[PDB]
Amino acid sequence: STENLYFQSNADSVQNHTFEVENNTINGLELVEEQVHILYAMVLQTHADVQLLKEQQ
Amino acid sequence: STENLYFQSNADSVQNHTFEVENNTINGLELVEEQVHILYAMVLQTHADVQLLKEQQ
Amino acid sequence: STENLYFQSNADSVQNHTFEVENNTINGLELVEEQVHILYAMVLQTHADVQLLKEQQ
Amino acid sequence: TQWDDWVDKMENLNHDILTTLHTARNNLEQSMITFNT
Amino acid sequence: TQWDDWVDKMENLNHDILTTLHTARNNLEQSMITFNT
Amino acid sequence: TQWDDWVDKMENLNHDILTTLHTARNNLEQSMITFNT
Repeated sequence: STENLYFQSNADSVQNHTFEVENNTINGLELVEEQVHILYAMVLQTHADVQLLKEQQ
Repeated sequence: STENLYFQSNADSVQNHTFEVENNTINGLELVEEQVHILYAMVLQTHADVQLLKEQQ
Repeated sequence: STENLYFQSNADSVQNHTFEVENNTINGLELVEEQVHILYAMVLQTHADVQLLKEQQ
Repeated sequence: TQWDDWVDKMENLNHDILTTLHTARNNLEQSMITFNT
Repeated sequence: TQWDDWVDKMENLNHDILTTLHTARNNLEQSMITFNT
Repeated sequence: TQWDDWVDKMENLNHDILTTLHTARNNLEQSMITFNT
């Protein structure tokens, strides 16, 4: 059953690579979200500086 | 055909959980995009404030 | 084997649409990341302007 | 200007992402319907 | 204010995304375990 | 400083995401080729 075993191995490979694509994509989303957090903090800090400048002006 | 029915049920479960992972990931992307929209507006507003400060200075 | 051929065609369709969902989602992540790059540059530029205003004040 | 060009790119990306998400959801829905056929 | 409302939306989105990622990972893990059954 | 540290994290994340997207696309391409074997 060499061929059927091979085609089964192929089926398993496609399935496992799908799991990997899914893991990569979830991981990428999480990384982008970490970037969002950083931008958000930078934006809040800049806003604070701007608020003081407006008070001083 | 208890075992084959079971293994078929397993196949269906894997397929349906894949659909769910895909839905979760599309949903997460959409949520991140909503965050992008908010950052973008904050950034534009801060820019406006800064432009006025530059004019006043 | 009309029915089995049809059900096989259905299996292939589900598989190929899965590949497409995966491609769409990776593509969406990449697009969001390009937006992140733009926000980041805007944020850095605004920070620069703010730094000068703080020096002038 | 530098700023206007960033705005233009951001807005084009907005549209691209909207269409991409719609396409993704449509492909997902198609696969689900086919699987349940 | 405009700014406070943006902050509130950002923070609610933070929570939504955290829960969404957890759900995604949980569904993935379930599918892997089932496939290897 | 606070700002420099944010810049460093953003840039490291840039690299991480680039490699992650490449990996995702590579795994997808592998699965497609195998399926069509």
